[PDB]
Amino acid sequence: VIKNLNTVLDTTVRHQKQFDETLVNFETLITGLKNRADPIATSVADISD
Amino acid sequence: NVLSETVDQTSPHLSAALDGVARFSETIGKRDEDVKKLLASANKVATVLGDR
Repeated sequence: VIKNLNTVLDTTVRHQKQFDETLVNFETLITGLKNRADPIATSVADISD
Repeated sequence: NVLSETVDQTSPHLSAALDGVARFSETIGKRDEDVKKLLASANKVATVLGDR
């Protein structure tokens, strides 16, 4: 457990800046999509139909 | 007298406790550098998680 967890954690630390930025970017994207979810879902259904 | 009777009562249950504590303590004692590096990396990752 110690060995594998240390391996994964140092792997994440090597990309610490990107791992920190991606949470913010993903939250921004998901919020922007949720604020228009109903038009987006309606548009997807209309495209399929 | 209190110390004498306490040692007389807790003696039979001490060897197993000492053995188990020694084994479990050595489990982390023989991996000190690994544990410390794990704690540092976990500090970085948990700080990133908590800040976001």
